[PDB]
Amino acid sequence: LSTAVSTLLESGSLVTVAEQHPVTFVRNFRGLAELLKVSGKMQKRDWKTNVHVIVGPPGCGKSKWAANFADPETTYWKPPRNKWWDGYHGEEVVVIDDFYGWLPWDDLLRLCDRYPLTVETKGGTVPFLARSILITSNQTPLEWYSSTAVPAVEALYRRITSLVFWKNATEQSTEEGGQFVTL
Amino acid sequence: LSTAVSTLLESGSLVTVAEQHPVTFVRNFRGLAELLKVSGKMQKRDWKTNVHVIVGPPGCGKSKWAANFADPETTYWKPPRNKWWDGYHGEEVVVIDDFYGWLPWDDLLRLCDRYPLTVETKGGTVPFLARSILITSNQTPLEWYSSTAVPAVEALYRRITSLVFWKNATEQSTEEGGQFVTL
Amino acid sequence: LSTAVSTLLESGSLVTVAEQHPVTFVRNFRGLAELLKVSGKMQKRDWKTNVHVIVGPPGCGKSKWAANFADPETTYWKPPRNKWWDGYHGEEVVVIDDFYGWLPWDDLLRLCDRYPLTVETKGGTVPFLARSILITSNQTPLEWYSSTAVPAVEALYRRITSLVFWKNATEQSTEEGGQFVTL
Amino acid sequence: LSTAVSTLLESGSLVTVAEQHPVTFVRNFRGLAELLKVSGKMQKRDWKTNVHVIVGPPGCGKSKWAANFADPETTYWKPPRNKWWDGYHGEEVVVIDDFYGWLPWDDLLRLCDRYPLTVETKGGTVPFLARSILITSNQTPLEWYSSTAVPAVEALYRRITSLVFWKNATEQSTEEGGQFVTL
Amino acid sequence: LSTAVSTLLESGSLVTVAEQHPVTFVRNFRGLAELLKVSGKMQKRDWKTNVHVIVGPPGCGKSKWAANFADPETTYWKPPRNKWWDGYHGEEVVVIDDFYGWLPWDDLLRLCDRYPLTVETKGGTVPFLARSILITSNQTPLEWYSSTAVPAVEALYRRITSLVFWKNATEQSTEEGGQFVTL
Amino acid sequence: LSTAVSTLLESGSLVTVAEQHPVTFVRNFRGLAELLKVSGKMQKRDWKTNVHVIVGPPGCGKSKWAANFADPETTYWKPPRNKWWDGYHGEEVVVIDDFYGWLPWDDLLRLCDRYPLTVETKGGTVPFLARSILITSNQTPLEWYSSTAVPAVEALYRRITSLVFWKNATEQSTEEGGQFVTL
DNA sequence: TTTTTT
Ligand SMILES: Nc1ncnc2c1ncn2[C@@H]1O[C@H](COP(=O)(O)OP(=O)(O)O)[C@@H](O)[C@H]1O
Ligand SMILES: Nc1ncnc2c1ncn2[C@@H]1O[C@H](COP(=O)(O)OP(=O)(O)O)[C@@H](O)[C@H]1O
Ligand SMILES: Nc1ncnc2c1ncn2[C@@H]1O[C@H](COP(=O)(O)OP(=O)(O)O)[C@@H](O)[C@H]1O
Ligand SMILES: Nc1ncnc2c1ncn2[C@@H]1O[C@H](COP(=O)(O)OP(=O)(O)O)[C@@H](O)[C@H]1O
Ligand SMILES: [Mg+2]
Ligand SMILES: [Mg+2]
Ligand SMILES: [Mg+2]
Ligand SMILES: [Mg+2]
Repeated sequence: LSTAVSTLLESGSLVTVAEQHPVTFVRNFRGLAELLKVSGKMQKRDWKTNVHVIVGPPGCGKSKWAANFADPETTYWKPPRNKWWDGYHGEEVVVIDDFYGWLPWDDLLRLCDRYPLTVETKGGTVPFLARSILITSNQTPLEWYSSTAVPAVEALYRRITSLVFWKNATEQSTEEGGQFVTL
Repeated sequence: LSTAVSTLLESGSLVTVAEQHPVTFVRNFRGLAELLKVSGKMQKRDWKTNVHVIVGPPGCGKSKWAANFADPETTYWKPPRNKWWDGYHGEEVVVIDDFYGWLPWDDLLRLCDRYPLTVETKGGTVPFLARSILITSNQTPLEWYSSTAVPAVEALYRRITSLVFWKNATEQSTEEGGQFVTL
Repeated sequence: LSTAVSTLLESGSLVTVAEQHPVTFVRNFRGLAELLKVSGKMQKRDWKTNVHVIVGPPGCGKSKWAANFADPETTYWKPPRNKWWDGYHGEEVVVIDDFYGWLPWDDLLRLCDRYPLTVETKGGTVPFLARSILITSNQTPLEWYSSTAVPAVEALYRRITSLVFWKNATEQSTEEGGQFVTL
Repeated sequence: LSTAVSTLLESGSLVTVAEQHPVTFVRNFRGLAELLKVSGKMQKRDWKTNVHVIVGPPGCGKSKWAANFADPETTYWKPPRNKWWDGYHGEEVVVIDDFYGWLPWDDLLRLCDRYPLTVETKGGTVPFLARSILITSNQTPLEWYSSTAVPAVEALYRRITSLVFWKNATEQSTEEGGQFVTL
Repeated sequence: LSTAVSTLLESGSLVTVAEQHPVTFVRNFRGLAELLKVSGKMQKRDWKTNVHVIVGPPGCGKSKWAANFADPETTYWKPPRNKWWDGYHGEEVVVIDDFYGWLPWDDLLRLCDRYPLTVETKGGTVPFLARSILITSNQTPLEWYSSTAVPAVEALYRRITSLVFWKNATEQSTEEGGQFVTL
Repeated sequence: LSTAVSTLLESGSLVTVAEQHPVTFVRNFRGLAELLKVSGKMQKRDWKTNVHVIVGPPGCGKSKWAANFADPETTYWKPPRNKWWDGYHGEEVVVIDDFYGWLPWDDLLRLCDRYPLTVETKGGTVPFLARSILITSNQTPLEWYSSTAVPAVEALYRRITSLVFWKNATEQSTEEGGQFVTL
């Protein structure tokens, strides 16, 4: 356990302690996470996270493309209508699926901002090291959060990387331009 | 417990650990489960979950067909009226009984899909992997939800794999999908 | 403990362990309940919970008969009006007392079915295993729930086993479902 | 520990253990609680709880009589306008202070009844074991509740054991039977 | 921790246990809370609370004399317009600031009585043991509540131990208390 | 160990405890947190909070000026149009944006006073320690309320420190404050 | 954490 802290407080936690020291992590699993969170070494983030937004009527393979995006080993699916990010003890595809506006708008913005973040799970907090958020929906992206219920709708628009609509029941087409309020 | 951790590392199932070495699994059960979560060898889902829907007036014998279907030992009779799936911890009949829509719409769509999902318990989250869901009702699925308060109701009918009915005081005659609505 | 776990895995009931060696159940009590949940030997229900309904104006001795139906060591008196089956860790008799309709309709339909059920306790889940639900009321089962606001009022009546009624200020006489809407 | 388990399982609730071997109750406290709840010997109430109402205009030394009815070690003064019984853990005499009608009717009946009951606390449940409910009030029991919203007001008066009143005299005089409805 | 228990059962305050024993409170911090809560001996109010109503038009240092009452540290400041006494943790001075009547009339009649009470906090209840309730206001105690809405009605104007007005922009003159209804 | 408490009682911060002695912070972390939360008095406030009102015609670069008052990383941007200061931890710029009269009058008068206050989130309370409140509005502070509904009625302007205005497309001019009702 | 709380 003396060596356990030494390995823990280098980088890349807790995945590498659990890989390297399996026995000592069966015990103290709450405490290693608390020590790491207390110190300023939770592997923070400085990269603008990519946001891909998909729109199309159901049955048009919205989520199929999200599944076929990166390796399934390194993919997380946000369970909807639930503000708990349990299961994020790996990382870095995050596919919030089948959206209808069920997240607090400010937090949704915070996930799409550039600053570091720490989401909360059942039994502590976990750093949010995302690189591509595939926000998959079925409706127009504007309607998710009403303009009266939001201080500024354009703030959400600013951090979108790319957007995809659906064509006349044949093709997935990429939306390019200012058909709606652009960024 | 080093043997127990190694025999968890490759098998990746707490059920096996509890079968082999109960004593260690009794003393440190949060630790083993969290180690399994962090090491990434969890059990995601990549298969379509069949949704057999039974409809009939009460007393006709809907639920006895669910209670005899797969095995008395591998069916999880879902606790009703609430979003808690406690005690589930693996496997693969999930029988939501006596349903009339008392589950959130988006979550009911998400239970009946091919892509992964973590489901919520009193203490944390247990991954969802169901090879077949049996839904028992008194109304037809056309009126489980408000057809106006739901954006696109075709996205539920598209997931049901078989809609079994009750005919005029004779038997449970399986209906054929795609006739009255999609299936 | 090494023997206590052995008893637990094959008795299938934490009550047994709690009575044999309490001292090794005072410690490691979460562990045993989680081994029992994982191993699958947690006890389900597959029998029919025969439901007795008692009616009569107040003070006529409804509750006394309910306390004289089984040993007080086993009768679990349901807490009123608040849908929390706390204090239940089993055994046969359940006396929901002084009933007037303070339970959701589907829960009253589903307690009395023959198939497994899990009830909520205050921060957990308890499996339901009763063999007799003595409902005690001042009103006939008609006046528990309004007919219009109920999918089918005949569903509850099918599950009532016996109906004892107080008449003519002498003594309560068992009914046979003739005058009442029969079962 | 087996001494603590002796004093617990043989007879009583956690209070007796707390009074006998505190150093064995600062440790193992959650597990003694679960052993008690699973053993089944958690003290029910099988007796009749006397109900002494006190009526008098504000300032007549109403509550002085209640605080002098029994030793302050065994008086639980219920907080007002709540359904919560927090902190109770068994306190023989229960003085509902200045009670103008802020408790549900059937719940007030069940407190004054003579058969088991488990009252609710913030995040748990506690078995009711009172023996003398002193209902200090301002009006006669005929003004606590209205006959419109009540099945039958006699159903409460049947349980008021004694009834002290204040009239135009410095003494408090008991009520011999009922000039109003009989108790 | 033998000394810690004997010190806790006498002083009845966890803060004292921590200060007189840091090391053995870092471990067994939950157990000491449960031992205190179950054993009894919790410090309950058995004295009279000394109400000091401070009244005058705004800007005259109503709050200045409120915080002047020693100490600046041991003075709970009641949250405005609210029900929950959150975080109170045991003080001796309670300064309800800038009152209008927001606390229910009966709750204010009960805060100033001479008997134990249990206030509500968001997640539990905390015993209320206060020796002076500085009710800063802007009106006299006559017009805090409507003349007819109060049913008692002379039960607040009994317990007002002190009173201070503010005269014509000169100084805070202690009201003699005789002109109004007596205190 | 023992020296952890020695280094905690002379720091007042857990961060240094983790830095110098992490090995005994991986264990016992819950108890150091409770010890700090129970031995150190909650942080009150005694400092007049500056209230810089920003007013102008809509869209005049008000929000950028608001963020430019101090560091955005320690700036709140209170969720508008409700009464839940979702913690935010104490963050000592407070920018209430687009205020147009929706907080209660006395609550706003209290938020800008020299004496402690505790705003409430959902499921708890957070101490309110703000060195600056930035009320960004649309129209004059006298139109936020009418003098009929507000029986103070000029008590807010004492609390306003300064005023920032936008003249006819020149700049965000800082108000004299000497023409209108004084500051 | 869930419960409570909203
Ligand atoms: N192995 C497979 N075989 C056949 N079809 C597949 C397979 N995997 C994915 N699909 C198709 O992917 C589509 C996913 O679309 P959909 O279920 O509408 O997404 P969502 O429900 O998230 O909007 C389905 O129409 C399904 O037919
Ligand atoms: N002991 C028995 N004897 C005869 N029939 C029975 C018995 N137990 C159950 N049944 C039948 O089994 C069927 C299924 O029971 P149940 O699942 O409670 O009804 P439902 O199908 O309406 O949910 C009912 O139609 C009932 O008549
Ligand atoms: N041990 C006993 N000895 C004598 N009489 C008893 C005993 N237990 C109960 N009783 C009688 O039984 C009756 C039960 O009353 P109660 O439970 O209020 O009826 P209900 O709950 O049906 O209205 C009481 O009136 C009481 O006189
Ligand atoms: N410990 C005590 N010492 C002195 N007097 C007391 C004590 N306890 C109660 N009293 C007296 O009892 C009376 C109780 O009055 P109060 O509680 O206001 O009315 P009620 O009891 O009708 O609510 C007071 O006038 C007080 O003088
Ligand atoms: Mg979808
Ligand atoms: Mg059924
Ligand atoms: Mg009864
Ligand atoms: Mg009183």
